[PDB]
Amino acid sequence: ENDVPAILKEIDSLVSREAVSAKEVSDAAVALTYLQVKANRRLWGKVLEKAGAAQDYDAASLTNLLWAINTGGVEHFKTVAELAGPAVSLLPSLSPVQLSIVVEALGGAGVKNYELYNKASAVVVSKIGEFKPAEIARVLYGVAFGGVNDVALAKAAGKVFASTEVDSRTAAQALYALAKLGRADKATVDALLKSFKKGTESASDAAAASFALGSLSFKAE
Amino acid sequence: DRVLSLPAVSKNQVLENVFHTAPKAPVEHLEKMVSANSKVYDALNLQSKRVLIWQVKPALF
Repeated sequence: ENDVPAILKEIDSLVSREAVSAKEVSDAAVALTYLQVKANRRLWGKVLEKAGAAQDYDAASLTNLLWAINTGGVEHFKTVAELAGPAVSLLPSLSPVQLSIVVEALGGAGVKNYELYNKASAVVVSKIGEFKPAEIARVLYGVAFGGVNDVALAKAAGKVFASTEVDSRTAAQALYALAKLGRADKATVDALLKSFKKGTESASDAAAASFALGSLSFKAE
Repeated sequence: DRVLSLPAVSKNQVLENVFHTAPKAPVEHLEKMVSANSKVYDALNLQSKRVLIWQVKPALF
């Protein structure tokens, strides 16, 4: 009654039929990260085959898919970069918590879409109180790793990181985004280095703030 | 001249004007469309041994 490989075979038969919609391919991907299925690559490949084939996309299934691609650590540039087509079409339709997930997923994959990050930064610099500071670091990680040197966002992000104290995972994403932009504004880095005293539950953000400091050469804290 | 009272059109010229074209067989449409749909089966089925689905939309392993 608790079967992980027998539920992988029932996900495998869900995405191997002929007309898988957007919601069924999104939730098959969400179920593969919560189950932590790095060992089975073909089952992750059958999901991203149907993720490019799916033609409907609402705001909810696109962000559940792109969360599962980014969190699961699954990389396919052709599939993810063509999911930026739904994203620029659903861009006013997205919640601010949903727009932070698509830009952090399309940015972290390296999707070169200047029309996406221009309009997705314009909704952060227009509605900046609407965005939680964890959602500003997600957009900042996206626009930086998507190849856009948008310093109009990097200034508006620093005004939030000095006004609200942020999470350790929020700050280390914001440090990693500023390290690729190569900015090293000590008025903003030191506002994010005070978030690393409550302890860090992940090693992956202590390692990423480590990388982001040395790339700007601040010092170890 | 009794031969000029016979019908001048031959028995040959009747048989070549009555049976002018070789008629189309009933099974000729079956065995020509079946051999052409056996190529629709082969390329496009997902149970055929020579499907095009792996050389048209390759895979993701």
